[PDB]
Parts: sequence; structure tokens; C-alpha cells
Amino acid sequence: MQAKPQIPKDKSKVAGYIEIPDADIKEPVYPGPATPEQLNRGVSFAEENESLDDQNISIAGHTFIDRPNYQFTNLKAAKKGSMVYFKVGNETRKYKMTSIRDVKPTDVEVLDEQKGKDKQLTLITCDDYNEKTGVWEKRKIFVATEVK
Ligand SMILES: *[C@H](c1ccsc1)c1oc(CO)cc(=O)c1O
Repeated sequence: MQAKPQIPKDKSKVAGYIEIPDADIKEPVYPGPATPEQLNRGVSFAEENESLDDQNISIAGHTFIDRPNYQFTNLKAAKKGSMVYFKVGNETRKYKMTSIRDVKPTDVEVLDEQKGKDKQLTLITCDDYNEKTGVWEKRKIFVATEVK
């Protein structure tokens, strides 16, 4: 958290906090390149090429079985108007879950030039583990666009 929300090289501190009252979520979002250790402690961005000042902010949801009460556990209770409060740097970024669907690792047409939006918070919540190869089949994607 600092002036003009951006992502530093330190992958240990918090860039912003994710607050979704509808999902009982008020947890720290870790700014990272979706590297293993980043997800093991919390949620991370999809890449490090994105930014908090960028139009594309994509948070990879690290769903886990061991833990019953972590960040994206109850995010499945969210809906179109869950009021997503991203407390980043200083400001409270409110997003609305207007575009909700789920995709698969074999769907490379969703993570693309989906321009035309404002600051969109792409919640990539990977659910359903495929033990046969080690992937997550259901990539639930909640595109919460910065709401008025
Ligand atoms: C799903 C996943 C999340 C934690 S481990 C696997 C997943 O996540 C991303 C990053 O947003 C992209 C994918 O293609 C995934 O399979």
C-alpha cells in the first residue's frame, strides 16, 4: 500500500485488501506473478505485468481443501451486486460482479483483449481439482467491473 497504487518487487507485503461483505471476505491481496509460494499464503495476481493503475487486475483464487476459512472459500456465495471493495493503496475501489461465468484451462478465449471496460477485477477462482493431471477444471471467473 502506497501513493498511486502499484506493484513493487517485494512479493511479501500487501498491495491492497479484498473486501466482499457478501462473501464474508476481508482479506489481504498479495501482489505477485501467481508464483506458488504467493498462492500458498494468499491470493495473487495472474501476472506481474498488470497493475493497480491498469485496466486489467486479475486475482487468482487459490481454493484449498485443508483450510475451511480462508479468502476465496466463501466467494462462491457472491453474486452480481456483492459490492467488491478493493482497498488498494489508499482508495476504496468498488467493483460490481456484473459479468459472471466459469471457464476451463482449455478456454484460452476468455483471457484475451476484453477491452472496452473500466478497471475490471477478474476473480479467477479455480475450483474442482483434477488429480489425473494436477489441474483445476472449473475456473470460475467473476469479472467485477469498477462500478459507479
Ligand atoms: C487455476 C488455479 C488457481 C490456483 S492453482 C490453479 C488457474 O489460475 C490461473 C491464474 O489466474 C490460470 C489458470 O489457467 C488456472 O488454471
